[PDB]
Amino acid sequence: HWGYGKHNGPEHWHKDFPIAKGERQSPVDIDTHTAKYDPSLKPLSVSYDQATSLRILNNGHSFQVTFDDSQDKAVLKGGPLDGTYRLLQFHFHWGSLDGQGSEHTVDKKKYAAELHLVHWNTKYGDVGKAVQQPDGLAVLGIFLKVGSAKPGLQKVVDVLDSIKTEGKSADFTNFDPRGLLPESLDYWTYPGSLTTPPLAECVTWIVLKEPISVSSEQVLKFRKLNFNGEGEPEELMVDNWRPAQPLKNRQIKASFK
Ligand SMILES: C[C@]12CC[C@H]3[C@@H](CC=C4C[C@@H](OS(N)(=O)=O)CC[C@@]43C)[C@@H]1CC[C@@H]2C=O
Ligand SMILES: [Zn+2]
Repeated sequence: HWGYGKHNGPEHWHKDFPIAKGERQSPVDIDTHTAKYDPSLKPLSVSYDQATSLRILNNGHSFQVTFDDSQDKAVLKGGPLDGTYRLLQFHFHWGSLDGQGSEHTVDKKKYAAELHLVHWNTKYGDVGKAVQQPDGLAVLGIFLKVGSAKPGLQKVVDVLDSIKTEGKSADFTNFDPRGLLPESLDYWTYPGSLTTPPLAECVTWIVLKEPISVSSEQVLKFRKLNFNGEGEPEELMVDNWRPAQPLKNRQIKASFK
């Protein structure tokens, strides 16, 4: 029922999910001059060498690549985190044009798109339990700008024609998400939420300062996806981003000076 349109979009979500107006909602604008350098923050540990991708899916709000999270094969640790977070899936948010698409903004700057790698805390045993906990999830956010192609993204772009409409899925084995990472793991971090329903306040956000560059041809392929099911009027899958929410009583911390 919820979506990104005039009648069902982010301004409507609070009616089915009242936590939409809560104290720790995401995304937010990252004010770079107000974010505090925290020399206590550790380097982020990204261990994706044994990642096992399974499927790529159009879920009617994005597309996601899903991983085997039944063992510690692809894990996020350190940075602001206590303990071990398993990679469940990655997905993107993007715009109708290059000047919008990111969920987080930097000094009010919007990027063409934003990549989210979703991880859950192994101390809670499964992701359904983890979303009920204030430290249940860690989402690694990476900005996309349009320029040079990202070679590591091309395998994803080339299969999108096979999952054009909602619920369509395909085999997507042996995909290496290390090919989506920028050089630097310098980050901002703050306590927040899922950015779609159910908007659960379970997320430690880790947003990388360095964007990756993707080509216009790569992002054009995102914009050919459809929100609609096969045979329905349909409706290009574009502008699937929630706008920045009030920071309220929260501090954004920087890992870097
Ligand atoms: C599957 C669930 C509902 C959907 C939840 C998932 C946890 C995290 C994300 C990531 C989020 O996007 S974002 N932008 O916040 O990272 C989109 C929603 C989604 C897929 C839940 C785990 C349990 C729950 C129902 O069984
Ligand atoms: Zn997301």
